Amino acid sequence: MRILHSMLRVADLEAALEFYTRALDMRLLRRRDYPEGRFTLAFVGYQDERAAAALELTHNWDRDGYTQGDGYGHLAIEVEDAAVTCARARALGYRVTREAGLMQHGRSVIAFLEDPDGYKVELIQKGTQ
Amino acid sequence: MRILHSMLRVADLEAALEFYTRALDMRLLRRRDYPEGRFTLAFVGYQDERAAAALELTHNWDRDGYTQGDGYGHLAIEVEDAAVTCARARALGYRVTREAGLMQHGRSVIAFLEDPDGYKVELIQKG
Ligand code: NI
Ligand SMILES: [Zn+2]
Ligand SMILES: [Zn+2]
Repeated sequence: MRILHSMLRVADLEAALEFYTRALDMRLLRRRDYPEGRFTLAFVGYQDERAAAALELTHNWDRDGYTQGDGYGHLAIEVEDAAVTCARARALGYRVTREAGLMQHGRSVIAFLEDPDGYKVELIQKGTQ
Repeated sequence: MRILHSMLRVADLEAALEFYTRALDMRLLRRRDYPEGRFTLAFVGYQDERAAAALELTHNWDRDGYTQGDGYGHLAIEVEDAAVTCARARALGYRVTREAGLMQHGRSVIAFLEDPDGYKVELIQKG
């Protein structure tokens, strides 16, 4: 058994893909656009879907946005240097909600970004987790 | 770089753990109280955290529930036999929903399990 993917709904799929690929260096693993169902799916990640869990982004062509609640948390990504990843996001015009630094009560170097839809991305510096 | 985990907030950690460990056969990899923040984290998965992405569960001690929006989709898991997993989940009293005709799943009918907090788990049969 294995975890295959986490799925999120996005208002603008191209804006979403630009964040994941440009700010986070993920690659587009697979994209499928169904005119019969009026939706598109896009799987983004770092390794092939056969090898690791991916992020699935869904866009319903006739929806203009979604309502976020407080149940869903975040997607966490392991990074070489959290300050460097933050500075890249900032330079690209994306939201850094918590700059790289030690976790409130711990020794892990963490940062938080928000993607264009407002979903939280937790960055955890390698070795510190 | 790699994906480390997806995090969901849970109203009752013990109920959530009962679902992920018994209905889904996940292993409790790590769990820790953070008394200063008044929360407990639990990490459930199938492989070691250093090797694969896990599911992080947050239980806030002063909360009884969460307001779910319509943005979050589901977590998908690969299973040996979906029919066996569904039957096992139903025996345990969890809701199973099945969807036919999903364009991205070809001829397959896809089962979704509902966890105690109402989060959906998509079952994808291996092969
Ligand atoms: Ni986390
Ligand atoms: Zn899925
Ligand atoms: Zn699906």
